[PDB]
Amino acid sequence: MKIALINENSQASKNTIIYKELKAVSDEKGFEVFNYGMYGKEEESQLTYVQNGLLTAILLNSGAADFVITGCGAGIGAMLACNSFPGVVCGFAADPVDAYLFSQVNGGNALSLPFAKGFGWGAELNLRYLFERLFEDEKGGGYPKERAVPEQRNARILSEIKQITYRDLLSVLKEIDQDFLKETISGEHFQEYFFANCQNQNIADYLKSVLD
Amino acid sequence: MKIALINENSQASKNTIIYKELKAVSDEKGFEVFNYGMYGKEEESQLTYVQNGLLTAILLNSGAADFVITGCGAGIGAMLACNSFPGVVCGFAADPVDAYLFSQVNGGNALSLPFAKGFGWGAELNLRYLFERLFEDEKGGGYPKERAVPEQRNARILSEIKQITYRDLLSVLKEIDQDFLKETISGEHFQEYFFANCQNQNIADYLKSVLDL
Amino acid sequence: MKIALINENSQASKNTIIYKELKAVSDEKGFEVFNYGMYGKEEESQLTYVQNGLLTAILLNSGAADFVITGCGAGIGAMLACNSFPGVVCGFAADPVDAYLFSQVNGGNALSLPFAKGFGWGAELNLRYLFERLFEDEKGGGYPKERAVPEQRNARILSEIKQITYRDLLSVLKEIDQDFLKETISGEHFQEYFFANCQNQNIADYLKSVLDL
Amino acid sequence: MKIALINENSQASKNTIIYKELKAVSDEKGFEVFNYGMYGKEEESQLTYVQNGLLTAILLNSGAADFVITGCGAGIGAMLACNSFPGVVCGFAADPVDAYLFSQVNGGNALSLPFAKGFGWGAELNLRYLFERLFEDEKGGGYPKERAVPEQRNARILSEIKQITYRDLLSVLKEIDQDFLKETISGEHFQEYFFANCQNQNIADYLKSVLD
Repeated sequence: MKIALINENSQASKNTIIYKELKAVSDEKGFEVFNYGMYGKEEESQLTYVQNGLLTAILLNSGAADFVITGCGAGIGAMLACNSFPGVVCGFAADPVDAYLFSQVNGGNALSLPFAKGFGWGAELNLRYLFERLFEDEKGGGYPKERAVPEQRNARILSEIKQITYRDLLSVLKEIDQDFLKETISGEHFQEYFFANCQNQNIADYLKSVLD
Repeated sequence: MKIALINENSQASKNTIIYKELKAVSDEKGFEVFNYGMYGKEEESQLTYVQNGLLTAILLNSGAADFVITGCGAGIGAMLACNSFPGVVCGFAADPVDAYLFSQVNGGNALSLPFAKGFGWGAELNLRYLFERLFEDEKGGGYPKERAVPEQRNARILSEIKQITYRDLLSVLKEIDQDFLKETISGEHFQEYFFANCQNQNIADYLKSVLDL
Repeated sequence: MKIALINENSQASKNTIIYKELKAVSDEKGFEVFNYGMYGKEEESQLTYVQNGLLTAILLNSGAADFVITGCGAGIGAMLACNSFPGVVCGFAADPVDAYLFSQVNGGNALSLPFAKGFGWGAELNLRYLFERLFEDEKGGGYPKERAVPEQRNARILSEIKQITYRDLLSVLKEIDQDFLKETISGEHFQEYFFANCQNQNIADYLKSVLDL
Repeated sequence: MKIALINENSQASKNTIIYKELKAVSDEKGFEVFNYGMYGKEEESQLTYVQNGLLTAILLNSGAADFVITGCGAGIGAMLACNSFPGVVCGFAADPVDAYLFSQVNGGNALSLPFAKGFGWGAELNLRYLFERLFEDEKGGGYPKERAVPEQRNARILSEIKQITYRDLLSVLKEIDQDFLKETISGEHFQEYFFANCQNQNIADYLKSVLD
């Protein structure tokens, strides 16, 4: 499993804290983790929570990541942005139970977290704990076993609906503001991490044209 | 201001509890509440959290409701479904601060709530409290107050993105499974509440054909 | 009704934030607030969460305060210390429902709050909200309303038990370390607020001797 | 380590749920667990949250248990009762971070939990998680390492204060309402669990006189 972390500008100062706990859990489970930033450095490439959504969509649809951790001050903004794109099912979580339930009931491929609201003393413990529960069992197993069938059926039906409600992703990439897109993919490690792990040749080709 | 309440099957038994608090807050504020069910009534028309999303999209895009309260066991399913349609900005709230921040930071038109996870003693008080905070101040004012401009800008940019990413709702209604759509709008009070409050004649006309006049 | 606010050293920087919200709620309700610090003032007299407990006991038993708001990083330390003295019933609250339930189920005279754990964006809103719910209804009314009698009975039985389990406060004040006690009452405004509001002359007389008149 | 579970009447119906998760964590860690009830059975011996406090005090002061898990609807009542007796330091916890912080910052010997407020779907997951974090590290280690010294010093000072503020426990047992005391120790398994694990001969002797 490949996991990506994405931070926007308001919470960039917490990227090191967040990645430390995410990497700890990933290392133990033998997953691969990629820190796409923001990193909390002066003069670095900037992302808004809206751009977090676009980047999340790019990473997941290309196969460069299997799961994306992101968020913002209260976590709702990033959630809304992520869920504005095809091929993204982005939850919200505040505690470890939330994370386990997201994994088993929804089985999505992204999670948006609050990095300011409720984020104080011991917040990094909460991060470690929720990451552990998020990846405790294989996703989409249902909770409890008695409600597993309707939960999984509903998740499938949702996926089918999303095939109808969203426009083609590459079409979206071509039609959105190109300066907005260029900035979203201007991170110091984007090219290194993305093109090495991208499985979607069509997305790769277009982003290459945007970059050179 | 017209508020719609929508429950799916697993939490239908809590519809009366939720409605009581939503109605209390709305009456104090002079808002209208339309309870679209489910009602926790034996043999009633059924909704899944996915159908909650579709119904939410129909009510908001048509103008039949200005705000939608919905949810499910943990609240995430309904959030995911609501946000899969154009014209819907659906948050999540576990406490009253969450609801206030949603109103100020995001300024959306729907909120999905957990009706089972964390729902015990005083959960009805939490509902009342969060409904109060949700409608305490004019939406979109920003928090922290100093982050108002970038928050307002980002919410606008989000809308710009959504204009590109979603297909037109009317096309969606024609492309989705029609039995699924018909069930979604088969509630006992749907026709009464919807057609009296709908502001979009194109959506109204299409749904009439789905229901066979 | 007189409310005292007490902060220890680790959360002293948040005293102004907490006071702002407590004062706002108290002003609306017509309550008096006495900020006993710590204030987040360089070189000020220091309190640990243990001393918060002792000060809370002094203020409540003397009648100088009717209710005490205190806390620490996670709120548990101060709770443990407050509840180690007679005449103190100190709850804990993380959200506004917690505060309402404390008022109705326990009907205590102190509340310890987490000022660091979970304390981020909107935490000052949570404070305001919980203070409002804490003083919303007459204390001890019970929740659920049907559990009022056994809750009221159990609270009374708890008091009966405490009459047996604790030593007299005046004896405690004489037996504890006197430097520790003196520091606890060395705040810049302690003498002003305490002696003007104290209703127990025996406690007043003893503390005067500790402070050397 | 010996862990005891105590439930009062309002939450007795959840004893099986609570004990299942507590036993799971105890079994994994090789601790010993004792279910003192209430068990949620018809016509069983009854406990109020106040009696939970007295029983907690008896178990901890006698050495029959090293740690006590208890609670009530909102958890505050049981906390107040437990902290009304010498030799008991009873925390409160709502989430797993709370439990870890209680262990490291306070290092007490009892924890009171809410079994009704916030106790819904997935509540048993929260119980398992918080029990795991409660016993993750040896108690009183401090959090973070930078605040460990003042935290541990303050916990010691609190213990010293408690030596002064509380009356002698055996004196308390003799002076409280004896019907109240008798009921508190009338549970079906009390004699079996208590006298086998009691290290305080003076408490054992007096309770024997109360029972026969």
